Amino acid sequence: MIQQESRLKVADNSGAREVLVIKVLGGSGRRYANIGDVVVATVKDATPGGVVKKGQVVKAVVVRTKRGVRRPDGSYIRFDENACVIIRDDKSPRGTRIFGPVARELRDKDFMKIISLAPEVI
Amino acid sequence: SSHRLALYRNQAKSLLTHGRITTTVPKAKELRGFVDHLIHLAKRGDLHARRLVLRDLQDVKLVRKLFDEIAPRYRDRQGGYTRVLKLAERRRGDGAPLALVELVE
Amino acid sequence: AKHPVPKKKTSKSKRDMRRSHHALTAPNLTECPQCHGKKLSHHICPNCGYYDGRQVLA
Amino acid sequence: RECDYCGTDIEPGTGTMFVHKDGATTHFCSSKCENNADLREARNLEWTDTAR
Amino acid sequence: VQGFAGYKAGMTPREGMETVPVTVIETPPMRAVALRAYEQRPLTEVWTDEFHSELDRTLSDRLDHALDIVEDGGEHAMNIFRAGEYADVAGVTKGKGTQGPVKRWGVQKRKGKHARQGWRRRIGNLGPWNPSRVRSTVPQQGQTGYHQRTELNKRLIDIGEGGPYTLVKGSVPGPDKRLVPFFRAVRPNDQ
RNA sequence: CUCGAUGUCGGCUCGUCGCAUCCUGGGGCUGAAGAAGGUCCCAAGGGUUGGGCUGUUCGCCCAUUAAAGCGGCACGCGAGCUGGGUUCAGAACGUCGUGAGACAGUUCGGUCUCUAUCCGCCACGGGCGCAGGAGGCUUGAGGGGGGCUCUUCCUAGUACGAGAGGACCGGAAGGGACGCACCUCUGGUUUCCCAGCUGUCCCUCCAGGGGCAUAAGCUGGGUAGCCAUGUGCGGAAGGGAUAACCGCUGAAAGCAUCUAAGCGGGAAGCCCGCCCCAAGAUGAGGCCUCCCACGGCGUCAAGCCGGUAAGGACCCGGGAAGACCACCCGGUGGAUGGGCCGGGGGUGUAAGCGCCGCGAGGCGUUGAGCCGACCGGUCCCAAUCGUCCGAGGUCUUGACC
Repeated sequence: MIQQESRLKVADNSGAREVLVIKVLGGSGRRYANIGDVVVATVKDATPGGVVKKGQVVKAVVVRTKRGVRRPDGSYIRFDENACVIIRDDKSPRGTRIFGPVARELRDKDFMKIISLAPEVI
Repeated sequence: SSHRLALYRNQAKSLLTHGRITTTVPKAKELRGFVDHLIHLAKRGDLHARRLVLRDLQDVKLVRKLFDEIAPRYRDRQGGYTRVLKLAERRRGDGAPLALVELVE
Repeated sequence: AKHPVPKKKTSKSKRDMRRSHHALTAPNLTECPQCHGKKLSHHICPNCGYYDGRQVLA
Repeated sequence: RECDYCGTDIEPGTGTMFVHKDGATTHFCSSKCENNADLREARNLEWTDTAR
Repeated sequence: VQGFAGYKAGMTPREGMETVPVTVIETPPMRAVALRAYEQRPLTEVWTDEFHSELDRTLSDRLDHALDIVEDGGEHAMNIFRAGEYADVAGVTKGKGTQGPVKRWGVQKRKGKHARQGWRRRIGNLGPWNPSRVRSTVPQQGQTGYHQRTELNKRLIDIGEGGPYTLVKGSVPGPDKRLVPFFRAVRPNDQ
């Protein structure tokens, strides 16, 4: 879910807007970017040059996908949207702030940073 | 589809009229259940029931004829109001093992 | 448009051999219910009407 | 709640909950809630736990 | 009979702690027919009639403990299989039949611009020019649905009697409910 | 060899070898401590990703990765597509030519043909066989499938280390591609199951319907089976024989030497092991459980007849069993179809009357109505009655009662 050139907005403020999905990060084969996962895409467009800027080589992760995530709790969760957050090699966000909620996940795959910044984590 | 029905239709129709026609194996095997089913409705017997049965058959005369007429002659049993009997011969060129079916009586 | 067609006179022999596995097998028919005669195993007829019920003619 | 609102409902002692942006939400239910609700104005909603 | 086996109950999951889906399996003790040994000479299967009532309508641990229940009179309740264990079951494929090299065998078909052209399903090729006619290699529309399928790492979770029946860890019994299931925990790795 | 004709580039798919091995293990080497590289010997198992621009391969570029291999087989594949392209006539430019035409300079567009016979492959039936006639159960020689991997943690930040770093060895967990299987959970189906709808013809006027509006006219939705986006699971242990590679015991060379002989070490690799066939492996295998010697005919009559429901069949009724076939369960002492009946599931409270508003409608009765296969009762219905075929126990030798 979310590869080639599927797009996804920001919720942090890094200075973005939306981003194209190059590679699913992990190792060869692999074909999917599911929240918690980390993506190798770029700017489809970003504010008036906050700090990022349109068409900027990038690194972001998974937190919002209407693909529906099956919670080990035989439960089910999804969103009206599909987007995520940028990052500093060091699985570290940039956006100083968050936006739409997210999912335990993150925690499970490291990121607290946002985990709490988040307005609400579902 | 629209044809499956149609059939069941006219066949269900014609039949009730005579109560045992001549169509091939299957054809019959089905016109049964259905037609059959229908019956079970003449049995229910009422506003509704009728409003259905007819719904398909389309035709006072009968529709009523059965609901009242036959229906009764059956009010007792448990489905099966039909005895699908295969036949000895077969329509030519073809070679289809037709068959006959009636309202078990 | 004959892409593929035989390539060597089929060989009567074989040929027929082919046509070999073929063959008929007389109707398994039985004998009348009381109709007395031979009928299509399971059915009344231009001899019957019976079975258990007179559902026919003659 | 009330499938957020969709007073109908669907899917076992678990169910599921859709969701929108802004820390906003949409716990959820059936294919009669969804679509409709996912495309206009709740108020106006009838059938269910709104225009009850 | 060396083993233990019966038929497919069905599947459903539910409960646990995180939650988990399994499958039900029917089988008390389907009696005990002789037992495997090639002693003094060739020995394998005898038959001192003691079966059902119809059956003539057609008329060293594993096997060992058997001796235990196969001499008892015949039958032999199933379930050593206990709390958290790995037998293995061999279902029966599933009358799926003769299909196109499509699902029968993973393969990409008629692409786009021709991924429709009233075109479609149908393998790509056979053998080159010089190589030589054909291989017994490339499968074919190799029918399915009947295969004597099965698998491994078959972990059983729990069981209870009310009717001797077993609960399973992930179903995939192969064949369908009311189907022929035989289990074992063969050369287990999770051991 | 082919011009009584082998359809040529690249692509697609389906791949199959090979090793000079890209990833992967095992090794010896180093100007190797660690870690990471370099060097070269042994091993092909498995595996070796998305895009871009290019008709291209090639190639450069983008993000990965352990890795992103060299090459075979007419630089595999057109009776399997592709058909861009170079390579029909157009026509263009440029270009030479008095010209006509012209060009491995380019540029637009330009008819890749339904019926496989054989051999061959994948599959399923028919024989005939395996010398009593019989149904049920197993062995597997021998074949086939599958074997890859990243990362995270303790051991440990301990060996090493001036330091920034980073181990063999030993052990957890997750995940990637992949394959077998499977619906429970999830998602896609759902040609009529259920519901709303506009246009129209019959319907009797209203209501309540009906085809058609594809083969459903349109829209919302929807079991059961199939099927992924989803479920289990798998590639492991371990055993034996080795590569390279390392040693021991010790000659011939009274001193040394892995060495000919003697004994061990050591690999994702071979053999085995794990699944999947499978004796038509003519060496027709094992075993248990049934059937008993019938008739008359010239003969080693191992030839013609009733048989033995042991037994099977055919015909019927049925199956995620299925092209046909073969294969499975049932054949009224039946629950096998349908039928009905409860049950679930599904559609969203019906037809009618009722009560509010001129009307449109609403609110009620009423979670109604209607229900396609899903779970299970009940002989309403329909599997009646009937046939056919089937054994007898081949020759020698001996071992025991």
